[PDB]
Amino acid sequence: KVFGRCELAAAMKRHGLDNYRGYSLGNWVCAAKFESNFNTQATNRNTDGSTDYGILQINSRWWCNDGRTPGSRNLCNIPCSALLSSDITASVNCAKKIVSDGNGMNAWVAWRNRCKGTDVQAWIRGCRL
Repeated sequence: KVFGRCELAAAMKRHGLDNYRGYSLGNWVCAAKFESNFNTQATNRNTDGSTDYGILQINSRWWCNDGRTPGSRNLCNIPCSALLSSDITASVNCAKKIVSDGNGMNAWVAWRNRCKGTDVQAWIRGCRL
């Protein structure tokens, strides 16, 4: 599923991401935009042989099981395919875990490089939230 911007903002806000670990909703929308282009089905291979999955490009190195990342963990206790669903519940639950485990949203390289230090609440401007 490719979300609209406000459509994703509203879903993220319902699952409790607005201000989660102090990151305003616009941060999460911005991250999704640049990580996945709002596409739940996005996948991208990494140099170490892991893959990033879903709307927030969650890594098989640590967070989910994809069956081809030998030696990896599955800290969200899910198949990586669960992160590609039209229902973002699993991605959101796993992202909460990720953002809590030390480096905050710097875990998302596109957020660091394209959202951090920008006017991120522009990403929710116009939305009826």
